[PDB]
Amino acid sequence: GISRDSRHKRSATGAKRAQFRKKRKFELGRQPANTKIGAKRIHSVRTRGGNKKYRALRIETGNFSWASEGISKKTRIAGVVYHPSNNELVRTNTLTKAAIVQIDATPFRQWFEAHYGQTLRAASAKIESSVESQFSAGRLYACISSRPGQSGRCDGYILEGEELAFYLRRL
Amino acid sequence: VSENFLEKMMALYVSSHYKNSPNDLQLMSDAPAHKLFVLLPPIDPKDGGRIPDPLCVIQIALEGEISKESVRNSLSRGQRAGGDLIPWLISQQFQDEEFASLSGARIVRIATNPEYASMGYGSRAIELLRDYFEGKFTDMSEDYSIKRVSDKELAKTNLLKDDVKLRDAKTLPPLLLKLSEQPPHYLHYLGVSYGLTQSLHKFWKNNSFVPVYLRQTANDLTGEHTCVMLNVLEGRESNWLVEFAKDFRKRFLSLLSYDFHKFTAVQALSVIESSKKAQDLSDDEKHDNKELTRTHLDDIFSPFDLKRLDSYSNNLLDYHVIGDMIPMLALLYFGDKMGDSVKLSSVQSAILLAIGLQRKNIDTIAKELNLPSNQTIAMFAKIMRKMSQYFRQLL
Amino acid sequence: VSVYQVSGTNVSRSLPDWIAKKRKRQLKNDLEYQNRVELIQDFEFSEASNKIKVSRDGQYCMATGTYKPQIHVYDFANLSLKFDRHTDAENVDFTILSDDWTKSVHLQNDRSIQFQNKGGLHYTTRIPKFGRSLVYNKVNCDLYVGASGNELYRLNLEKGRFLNPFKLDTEGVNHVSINEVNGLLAAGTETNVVEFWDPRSRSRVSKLYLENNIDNRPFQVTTTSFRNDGLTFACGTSNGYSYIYDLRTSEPSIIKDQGYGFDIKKIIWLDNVGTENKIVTCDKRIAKIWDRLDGKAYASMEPSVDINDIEHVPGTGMFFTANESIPMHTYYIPSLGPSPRWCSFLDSITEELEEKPVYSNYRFITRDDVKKLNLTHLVGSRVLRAYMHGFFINTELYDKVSLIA
Amino acid sequence: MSELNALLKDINGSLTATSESLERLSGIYSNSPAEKVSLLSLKNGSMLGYINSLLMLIGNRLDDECKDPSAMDARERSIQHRVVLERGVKPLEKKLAYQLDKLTRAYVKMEKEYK
Amino acid sequence: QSVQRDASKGYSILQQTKLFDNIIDLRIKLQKAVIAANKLPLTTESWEEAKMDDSEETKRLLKENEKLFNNLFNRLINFRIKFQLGDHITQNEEVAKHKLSKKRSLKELYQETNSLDSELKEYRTAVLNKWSTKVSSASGNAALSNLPADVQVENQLSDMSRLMKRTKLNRRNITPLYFQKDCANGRLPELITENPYVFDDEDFYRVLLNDLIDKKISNAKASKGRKLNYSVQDPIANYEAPITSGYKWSDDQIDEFFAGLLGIQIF
Repeated sequence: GISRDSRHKRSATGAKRAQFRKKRKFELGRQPANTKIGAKRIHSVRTRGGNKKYRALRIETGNFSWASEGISKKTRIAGVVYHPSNNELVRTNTLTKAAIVQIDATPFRQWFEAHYGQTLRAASAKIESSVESQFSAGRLYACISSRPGQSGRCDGYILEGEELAFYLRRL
Repeated sequence: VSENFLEKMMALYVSSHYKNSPNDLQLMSDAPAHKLFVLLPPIDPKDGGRIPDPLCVIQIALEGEISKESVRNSLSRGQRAGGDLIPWLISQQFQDEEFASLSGARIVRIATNPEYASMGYGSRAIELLRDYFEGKFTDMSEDYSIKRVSDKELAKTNLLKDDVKLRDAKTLPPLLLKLSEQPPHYLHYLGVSYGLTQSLHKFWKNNSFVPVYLRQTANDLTGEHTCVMLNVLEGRESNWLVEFAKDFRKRFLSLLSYDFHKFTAVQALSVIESSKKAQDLSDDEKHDNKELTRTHLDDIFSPFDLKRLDSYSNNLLDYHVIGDMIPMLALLYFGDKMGDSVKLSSVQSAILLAIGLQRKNIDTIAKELNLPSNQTIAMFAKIMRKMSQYFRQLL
Repeated sequence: VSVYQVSGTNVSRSLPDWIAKKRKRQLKNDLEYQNRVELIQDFEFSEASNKIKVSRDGQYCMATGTYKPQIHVYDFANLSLKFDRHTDAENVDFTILSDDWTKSVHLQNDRSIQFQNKGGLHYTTRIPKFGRSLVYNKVNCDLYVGASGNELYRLNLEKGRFLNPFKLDTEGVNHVSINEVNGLLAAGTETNVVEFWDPRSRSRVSKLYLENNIDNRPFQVTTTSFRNDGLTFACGTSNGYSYIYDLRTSEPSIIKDQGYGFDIKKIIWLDNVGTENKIVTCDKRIAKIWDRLDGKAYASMEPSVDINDIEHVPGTGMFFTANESIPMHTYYIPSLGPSPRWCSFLDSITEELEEKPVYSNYRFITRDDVKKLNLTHLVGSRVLRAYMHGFFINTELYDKVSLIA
Repeated sequence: MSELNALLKDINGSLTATSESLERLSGIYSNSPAEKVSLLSLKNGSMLGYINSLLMLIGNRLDDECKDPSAMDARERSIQHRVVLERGVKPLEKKLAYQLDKLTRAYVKMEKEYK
Repeated sequence: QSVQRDASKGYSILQQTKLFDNIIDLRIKLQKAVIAANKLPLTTESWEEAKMDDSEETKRLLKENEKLFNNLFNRLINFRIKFQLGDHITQNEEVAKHKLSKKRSLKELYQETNSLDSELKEYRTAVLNKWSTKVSSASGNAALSNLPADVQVENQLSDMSRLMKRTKLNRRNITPLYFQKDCANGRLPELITENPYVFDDEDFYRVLLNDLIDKKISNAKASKGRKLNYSVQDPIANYEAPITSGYKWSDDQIDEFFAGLLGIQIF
């Protein structure tokens, strides 16, 4: 039922186009994968060619990257906090690209203590005040950079600097 | 004003009764033991003292306090004196002379506005009525008799010159009295007499009333059986009710075969459950059911009968082979001899009650409960498997 | 009492459902799998089930799925799937207008209302703003749709026209319910208030401000339900309490909490089964049956996986639940009532079933809430029982301490 | 620090705290035709005397002389006030609990109606 | 018009219940003083030795203790004279006013306590007899004619020996300062665990706390459909037909229920 053909749309001049042919299989679309936080459930979708897509209908963990320290850790996702496109996705805890989520800080905190030998030489260990505050809270704000409905992952990166300040204002 | 209120009461009083309208009025006004109670909505002060319409009207008749000597004389003679229905009836059935001496009140009629039925006003009125006689409505603010026409006035008046006038409004008491103003009479129980119906029984069941007597012969006009239920007020001895309730239950169970076979299994089951609630009323353990003894089990069932039961529980037997043992099993279970080990659901109790006591057929129960015959037989089998396991544990 | 799980995931939570089946294929040699009994064939959605509803005829069931979003209709007489119908977007809510499965209205998550008929999708329409709940008034023949906006949009099926929408004071309506005997309406706002409206006129009769002495944190009214008699009303709060209200009075007759602190999704009155004073309250985690007047738990249904909905076949002890797992769990309570007519011999095989078994009766506290409530001194005592991250507590004692703190 | 010094400090903190609460309570009472319940007035008056008897026991003990360390007079007064509260007032008010709740309930609804 | 008196009675009841809670709060604060007081010495020599431990600091604390104690109780007697005055417990208004105005000494303060307790005793007898008659009449016991409350108080006060022993019980196991030294020296005639000198009202205190706790518990733009279009939509026209019978309840019943939703002398 979902189609991506442009024939149904009006022309630039405003003329109403008539149906030129039936819907084809080379111009199809599939239902959106409304990913949600929960026990991992993924659905394999056979695409054009022999290729396959993974439909993350539910996912509770993701590989999140602390870019400043150049590390990546697998962490549980707590919940969606803010989504630029629609607030309904925030309300229903839907995971999609660009969604701002809250992630467990335990692995990152452990790594920081192990590497720098300091609870969260001193100049290097210094980090932004906001990130330290979040670490004290127990949850870090991160942005999803993967497309869960396509690759079946919920990978992302920790907010920092101007991005973090901007979103904090938005929150 | 009084006539307007009386019309409102009688319309409520006459709301649901079968044509016996006229005589009751003479009973209400003249009879000394009768007292009238009315449930009224909240009174808006802005209405300037206008009478609100009655929601519920209760008529009670005080009964009891009969001298033990009179009871013995009348019972020996078999003569029923006028009035005091419940005291005479219980004494005849249970041959107890102590009950007649107890003071009680019979709820002669309770009527609720039919438009407002099932909203819980009737339950409220009974609850207040019970609290009133329990003594909770004590005066919180720190006479209502009327002078009668004196003989001197009667002798001084001439028939032609009689000035027969309405009594002065000053002499009369207020039409409606608060419960706190007038002290209640000391009562030991509250009694009701009515034809047993599912709606009415559930109404009295929810009001903590315990059944004590059920008339075997159905009333010709209605086809219903007269049922007498009793309630004991707080602070008053409650043992006598428990003994009556236990006896009625034993009478009821055996009489399901003779004349109460027509009753639905659900209706009969409810009557047993209401009676058992009286046992829960007594926190005392002095009067308790006795668990089945091994010696008594041997007398009831021979070893072959027990073997026959176990085979059926194993599905190695036909249902008909065990038909003889069902009524005895029903008596033991509903007699509470089997104890806490064996318990059954409402549907299973209905099935066991129907076959064991009503002696209905399995197909007939399937129709009544809206179940297939296959389910009814299967549920019945589960009952015997539980029952059989209990006998093994005793052994 | 005893709860029998006729179908569902017999495997625990950490075990994933999908692996078990492949290992179950390896374990196909097991006699029990051969002797397993399935009430309804294909009674499982691909990955999860959103909603389940039983037709008023009693002979059909309908349910909605996750991927590809689809509608399953089950024929009880044939104990199988009549058909499955895919949809363009996932379903938030739906109702079956006809006594059978023929006519139904489905509220999708893409802001569109879809009318499904016997042949297929009859018509699709879109409301101004995203909907969260849906109900239909038979007498007035109007379909009422809650939404993120304050308006409660109104669609008349007789006239085929949208009409004036009721203007709620608050923004949002989580749930809308209609009272059959009365005609009243309720709307569950995001703020702790429930607004009652009249369909006869278009007027707000009144509002209830839910009062929670135990918990001071903000909460939303997640679900609302009207009892058959018509004078009783049930609410569900997001914090995890259920309020039963007699509409004439303005105070809660009883407040019972599930204890896990999760939202209350569905509230059902088990009036048909017998002993009408029984009610069901469902979280994601647990759905428990408890006595209306006194608040004593009759029974409990703890599936391993989360619960999206629970539905009760009228007059029977069987319950269907829409879950996050592939199978749709169905629970049979023999004590509550007889098994449905269509599965008559389910009673005969009660022994073979799982006979699954405290969580419902007792309250649960998070570790953080223990510190705030000054319950740390209690820790290490009998009064509280350790469950996983948090420690259980007695319901009444929790109320006293939260009042203290 | 001596044990007496620590003990005397505790009394000083208690006495000043009790006086401050007494200051509040008297002011509220002084702020308050309305007629009261004689039982509950007697209930209030009875336990007030009990507190005085307890305080008298404190006073007798606080004296360095300690002519009456047992505080027999303070005991007897406390004994009298405790008895009336427990055996006399409590059975009566229990009988009266139903009506008392009814009236207090009545005003609250009026108060809500007025607002 | 009776409703107003029913109301004003409720406020008077409510005020007293707050007065009940406030006085128990006063008792709660005084609880540590009673516990601490029971730990104090019992004899002149023990007190002198206690002072000898720290003479300068003990003297200062004693002076402050005496000052606060005198000020606290003088105010308490003032509250009493006002309290039993307002509730008609004391009938001599002029005498009560004079007592309030005058500043009293410790010995005089004792005398007022004796007089106030004596007056309270007389009021106690009248109140208990009066309301016991009311409860008896209300419950039908008058028709019957379970002891009177005043009589029960008198009987329990007659059983004075039993109830002192209850106070003398040392449930907390309090040992007053230099208790062993006084025992060894034979300075304690009454003794020569139940301690005559340690006073224990723990059970009474806990009962009051339970009552207060229980009472608190009980009381406690057009595109994409974003604008609404009211034109008729043909496919759903006549999709469903209204039920002509209507709601089960009658409209007059519905009108009434919705109205009340959420809440000769006739009388």
